[PDB]
Amino acid sequence: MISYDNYVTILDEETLKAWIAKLEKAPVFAFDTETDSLDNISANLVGLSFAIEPGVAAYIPVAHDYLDAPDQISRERALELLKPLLEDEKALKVGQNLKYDRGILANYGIELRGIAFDTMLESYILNSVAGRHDMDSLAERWLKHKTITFEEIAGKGKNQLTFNQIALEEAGRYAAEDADVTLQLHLKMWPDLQKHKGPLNVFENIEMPLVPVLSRIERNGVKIDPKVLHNHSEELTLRLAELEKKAHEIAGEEFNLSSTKQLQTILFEKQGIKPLKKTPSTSEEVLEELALDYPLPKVILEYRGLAKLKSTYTDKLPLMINPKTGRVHTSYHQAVTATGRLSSTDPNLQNIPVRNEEGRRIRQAFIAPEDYVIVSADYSQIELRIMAHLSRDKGLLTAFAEGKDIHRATAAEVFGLPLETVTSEQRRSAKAINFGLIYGMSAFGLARQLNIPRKEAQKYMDLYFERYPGVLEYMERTRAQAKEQGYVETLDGRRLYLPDIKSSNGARRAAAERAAINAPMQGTAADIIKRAMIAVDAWLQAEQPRVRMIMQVHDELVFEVHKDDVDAVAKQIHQLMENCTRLDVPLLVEVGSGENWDQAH
Ligand SMILES: [Zn+2]
Ligand SMILES: [Zn+2]
Repeated sequence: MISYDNYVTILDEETLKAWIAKLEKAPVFAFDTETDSLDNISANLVGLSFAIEPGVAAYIPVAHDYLDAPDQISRERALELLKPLLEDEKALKVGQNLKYDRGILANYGIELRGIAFDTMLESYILNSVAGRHDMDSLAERWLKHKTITFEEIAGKGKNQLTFNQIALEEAGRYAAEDADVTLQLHLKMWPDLQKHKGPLNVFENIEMPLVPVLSRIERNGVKIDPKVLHNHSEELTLRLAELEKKAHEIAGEEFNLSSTKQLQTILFEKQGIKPLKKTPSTSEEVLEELALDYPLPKVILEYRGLAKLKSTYTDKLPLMINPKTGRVHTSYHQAVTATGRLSSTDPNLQNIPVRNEEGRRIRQAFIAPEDYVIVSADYSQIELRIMAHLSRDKGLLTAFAEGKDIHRATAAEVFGLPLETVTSEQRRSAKAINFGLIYGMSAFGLARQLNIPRKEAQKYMDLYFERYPGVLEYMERTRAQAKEQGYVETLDGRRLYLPDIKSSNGARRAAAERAAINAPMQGTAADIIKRAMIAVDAWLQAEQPRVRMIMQVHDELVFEVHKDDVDAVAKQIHQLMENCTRLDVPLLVEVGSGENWDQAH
């Protein structure tokens, strides 16, 4: 175990002050906030734990209120004594997911500064795909030490105790060990992080500074109109009933909208070709092929889609409105993607259909408060611009340089015809190629997306590579370093480790290769987006203008800008994003505004 002998439980000021004194002279120290909820904005601080060095940690319980809880330093007293240390930018702190702790202290008017090391981000930058980056996994992985699990002290299910109900000493064991272990983890990882300037730069200048900005974005939240969302729900229910009647009307009898069961016995039994359509999917969708002529597969397609959308955003979103703010606070994950892109949950902003009407109606529900407007700043096809840069292709670079539509320019070159005359089919073909390249898509895969025969796709690809040599070179040079060094990195040095690069297995290695070509571009976009956030947030914090960065989805940053400041701010956001980030990639930021996210979008 870990007993009560390990860490002191600070129950008096004198001892707290003694610790604060020791904390002031420690080179770095790890600390944790303990609370009664995961919901940052409404969580209450139950106590704090600090680690001055390995083995020396303490828990200061401030709000444990179970039956007969012993006297504790009051939260306010503890916080006013601790405040100076926490706010001192010179006092360097280490923590596991400091984003969370920074937010909790903010609930008390304390501005956590000195957010120097986050063991979570250390782990993530060391090797994003090494496994899970939570304390329990880290402690075991790096220290062969199994930390006291939260469940161990709190329990499970509905009857799980909140921290304030847990006995002082038990709470002590958990909090102090966590603080202790975080410090040890940092001590093991920090040295490693310096063995390579790449990862080091990323962690230092990209990940770490992003911590307080993510906290700020999450705590600000986004205004969602529940009324609009409910109307949408109602309408969707009517559309589902209607589409369902239309389904039955096209065939005979009633049936679920489930393939490999009901649809095949109808569709192919009424003429068509036997294979169904898996919902794999983004390569062979038999249902939408038939849709250009066959009516039934067309309605089943739209029905399921609307069904998915309704339950996920229409029915859920209103439930996510925080009673304390009356806003939705999405949870961004800084250490989850293999590439380094921020992901999002509750809600997963990225799964809201972009090119679809219903998705648009969802975005319409993301509204600007009175006298404010939504401002969307998007990096126009940044990944394609990155690829142009990475491949040093003058063709692509020039296309972007002279503001031409690369998909049309690509088509103009691949199919050899004037830019003004490239047709939508050709532009769409060049587009399938362009984006196919980012994901390292095989010629056969491109054919499946373009509905053209194999080798016809290959014909297009050979013609591309001939007209755009740099891209092939890039692809080859990337697959090359991938095998030689087992990893690929972004312009900022962010690394993605490809263990199955020499897999000796087929598809597993193939995957590693697609990842090899893709990650540098996707990862670089991530890096850029993160630097834009830091840059923008810095201006926000310094100049204090009437604007809130409320979202980050894909390559766009979304704000709430005061209507009277829109222009000045629009200019400023724009310059910050396409000028105060990397200066090597030809970047373009499309800024838009409107009454809601869909409008600015
Ligand atoms: Zn993008
Ligand atoms: Zn510009």
